[PDB]
Amino acid sequence: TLLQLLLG
Amino acid sequence: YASLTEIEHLVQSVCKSYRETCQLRLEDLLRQRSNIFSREEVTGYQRKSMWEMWERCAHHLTEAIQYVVEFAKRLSGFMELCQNDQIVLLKAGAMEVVLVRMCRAYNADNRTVFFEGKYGGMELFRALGCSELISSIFDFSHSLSALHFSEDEIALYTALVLINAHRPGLQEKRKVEQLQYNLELAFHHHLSKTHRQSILAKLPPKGKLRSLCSQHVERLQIFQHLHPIVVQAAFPPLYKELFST
Ligand SMILES: CC(C)CCC[C@@H](C)[C@H]1CC[C@H]2[C@@H]3CC=C4C[C@@H](OS(=O)(=O)O)CC[C@]4(C)[C@H]3CC[C@]12C
Repeated sequence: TLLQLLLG
Repeated sequence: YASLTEIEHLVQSVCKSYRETCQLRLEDLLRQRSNIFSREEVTGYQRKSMWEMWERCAHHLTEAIQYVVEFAKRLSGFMELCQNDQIVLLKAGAMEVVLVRMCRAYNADNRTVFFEGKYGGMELFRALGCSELISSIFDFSHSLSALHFSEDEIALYTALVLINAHRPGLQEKRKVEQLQYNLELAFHHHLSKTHRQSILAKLPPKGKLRSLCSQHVERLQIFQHLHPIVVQAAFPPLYKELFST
């Protein structure tokens, strides 16, 4: 998900 | 069992994370107080199509959320939690932090918020077609302005807004409880030093922030059902991930 991506 | 030095370090670490992840300088916000939307400019916003206004607002809201994600990333202990629990806290808490952070952009004297360059009342947002939610948000910000928060206080408060062990679906709930408690210690420590513990009893009930967020999700449902293509084509994908059912 996008939240995962923004957190690395 | 965080020592007094650990707590003092946690205070400074939280307030630094916050200073570095604010989209707007507090000096600019007070400088632009006299800068208020005219009667002609308000009418222009009110005569925008629903889809356009929603699209604009969703973009600006997503932008603020990107800053909240950055705040979380620099927040002492947040990255120490497991991946799943980071997601859960951010997904539930991102909008809540923005709604709190809003009081920096809110003028109590004329009941206006800083939006797209100038200050305007809740009348600006009438084309959204969710006036109960908008006025609810303006009421919430008005109640926070009565508390006269300083930057450090908002920093410590928003940290507690984000790190909330009651969020459903937490895989390692106890680790979240420990960090939450330490941030409570950090919060109470700073307040007592400044003789400001009296605001704690005046803090909004935790169910009020949930209610505003529930209200936002519902108003998106109403809009997304009437305009499904707009959301799919134009809305920031993060906004859709966080708020769409
Ligand atoms: C329909 C749905 C989108 C309702 C939300 C409409 C309003 C209430 C939103 C849209 C755009 C939002 C702003 C976006 C961006 C910011 C900057 C942020 O600055 S910062 O320094 O705190 O990071 C403070 C909150 C603030 C002013 C938000 C308040 C809240 C805000 C006006």
